[PDB]
Amino acid sequence: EVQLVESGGGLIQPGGSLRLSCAASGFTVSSNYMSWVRQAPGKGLEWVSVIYPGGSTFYADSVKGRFTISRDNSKNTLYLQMNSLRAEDTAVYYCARETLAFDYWGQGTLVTVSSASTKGPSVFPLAPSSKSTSGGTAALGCLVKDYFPEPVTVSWNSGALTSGVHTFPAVLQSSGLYSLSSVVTVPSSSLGTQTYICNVNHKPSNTKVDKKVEPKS
Amino acid sequence: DIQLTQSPSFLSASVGDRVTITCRASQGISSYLAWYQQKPGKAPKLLIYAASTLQSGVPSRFSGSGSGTEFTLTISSLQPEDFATYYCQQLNSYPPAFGGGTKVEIKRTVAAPSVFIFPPSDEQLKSGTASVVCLLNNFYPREAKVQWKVDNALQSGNSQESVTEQDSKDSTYSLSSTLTLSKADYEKHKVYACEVTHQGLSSPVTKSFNRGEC
Amino acid sequence: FASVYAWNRKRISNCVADYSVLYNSASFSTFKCYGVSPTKLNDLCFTNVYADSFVIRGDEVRQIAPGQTGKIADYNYKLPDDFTGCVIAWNSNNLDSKVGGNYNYLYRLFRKSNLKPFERDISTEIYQAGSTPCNGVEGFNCYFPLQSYGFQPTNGVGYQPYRVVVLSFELLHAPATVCGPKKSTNLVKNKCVNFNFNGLTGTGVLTESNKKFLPFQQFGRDIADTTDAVRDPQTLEILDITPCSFG
Ligand SMILES: *[C@@H]1O[C@H](CO)[C@@H](O)[C@H](O)[C@H]1NC(C)=O
Repeated sequence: EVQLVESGGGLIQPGGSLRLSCAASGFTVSSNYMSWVRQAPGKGLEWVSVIYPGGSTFYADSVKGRFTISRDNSKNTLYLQMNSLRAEDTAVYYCARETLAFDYWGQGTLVTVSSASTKGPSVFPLAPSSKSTSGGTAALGCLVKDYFPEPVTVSWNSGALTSGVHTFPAVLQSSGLYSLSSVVTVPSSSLGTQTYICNVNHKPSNTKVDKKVEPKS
Repeated sequence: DIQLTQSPSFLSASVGDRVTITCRASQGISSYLAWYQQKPGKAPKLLIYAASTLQSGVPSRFSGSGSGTEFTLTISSLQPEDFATYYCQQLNSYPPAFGGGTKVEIKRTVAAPSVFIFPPSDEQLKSGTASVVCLLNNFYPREAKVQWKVDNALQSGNSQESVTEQDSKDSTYSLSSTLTLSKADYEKHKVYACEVTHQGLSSPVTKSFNRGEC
Repeated sequence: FASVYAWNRKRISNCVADYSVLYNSASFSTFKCYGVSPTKLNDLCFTNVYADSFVIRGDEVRQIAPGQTGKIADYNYKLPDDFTGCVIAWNSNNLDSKVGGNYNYLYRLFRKSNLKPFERDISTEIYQAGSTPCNGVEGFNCYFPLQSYGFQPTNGVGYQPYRVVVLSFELLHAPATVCGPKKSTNLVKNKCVNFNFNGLTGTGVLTESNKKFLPFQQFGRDIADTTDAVRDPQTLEILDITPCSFG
């Protein structure tokens, strides 16, 4: 029925600001209790703000002031204009339609680091090899490293292969940049035979690169 | 005074069984809250209504038991596909308190990993750094050990691992360890080895290559 | 008591109101006066007093005040911004909360627009949310607009039921109405005194009379127009007023 989608997340420094748009895909945001739910990664949730069908605010404890919610019924959009982020909110933001309980609440991210790198990948293909080969199957993958802007994605063959494709959690190095590697197993009879191209997309930047993985020379 | 709800987290079970999770309420609350299912890397979904009147669009495996305080959820006859955390809330009152979350594991049995070692790509050695990846594919006991060895010297403090969420199909784990060296230091040694220890292996498995051998 | 979404409304009228028995009863957990501080109530007179009555949660007593927001003050009971009366509230856990939950105390939680002050709304139409005409049928895009406190005796304070009474003194443009009780001293027969008889201010010796005042008169006057007799209220007995002793 109702499929709330949100947009507006990115990266900024303290004293910054940012408008978030809970785009009410779905109906009647004019007459519903709406709210913002926040969670830092590795942590439990937390509640931020709420609008009444009639207009009231009641902000949370720590984000009392410095933080503004509103709606637009004719556009079916909720608007969250924040500013002066203590950078201590670096969190994953959710907007949910409270219907006597909650439920129906999309997703959307944000990070408020005191820097900017915004660079993108460093992609290498990890070739299928006999040291990875065992009997009927052999594994190959793509290593995408050294990027700051956390949300990054790597698909296999434009989203074709869903068998054996496993992207591992990104790792945060001492350099301050993330890195990850996604690997997929495929029958050892099919080392080079078919197409295995990893599609790397970096959404905070605009990086899009396809890398083919082939057995070692 | 706000309510501080508590939960006995870190569950572990097998399929088709009964498990039961309680939620403390460190003040006199009435009988109106709610449970949520948080699969990893996703949005929550509420299961139990403001007591036990389970919200629609859910199977017949959850049985919320309500009271004045000490609320309790119970899963009977598990199914491999509930890898996530379960929270408490507390409707009615504006600023509401949330729980602490209970991750729930899913026992399996015994399944050794497929191991695979990847040397650094020629493109990266141009850049001046060498990543050496070692992959451990599918495996129940996650308590696996990855020992890197360079020319038979156990390598400490230049590796990083990460592990996947328990697989919703076959309930296994997969692990990737990355060893990071400079081009200069890489070119100073020959054998790169990755020795994996695991309960499904009778003795550890080593996958290895020799730098510079097609 | 009465629900919170259909409060009651008693129109106290001409009588003798003693807000002291209220003010000092010490049984009230909240006694705020806004237009007028409490101790001066038993010394003023208005045209009408209204008393509204209902039952709410414990921690919603802070929305019964001029200029607040929340599910209660938005659309259940709204107080104007220049309120004049007083708000009284006391805990009633033992009377209104019953084991298993007292589901007879409802409140409205959805409305199109906030109430005008002292406006009341007992309708029960399905709060059509989704553009799709509800057609009077529940389901999606249509919520029933009333919820019920399930009160239970083992609830922490701030979730136990509180009973509230809102007195609102109004002054239209009539000739008078209810006021506070008045004092009353004694008749010092034979003692030059300074007296006030419900408006008549004077000085002199007061003495028992033997004149027969009509069945509606008050005092008596003499040729050349000076007050020389009065009637006492507390008793209603003719009394003469003799000037003092000068010479
Ligand atoms: C006034 O009250 C007293 C009792 O306190 C009563 O005896 C007396 O008759 C009353 N007189 C009038 C005029 O009400």
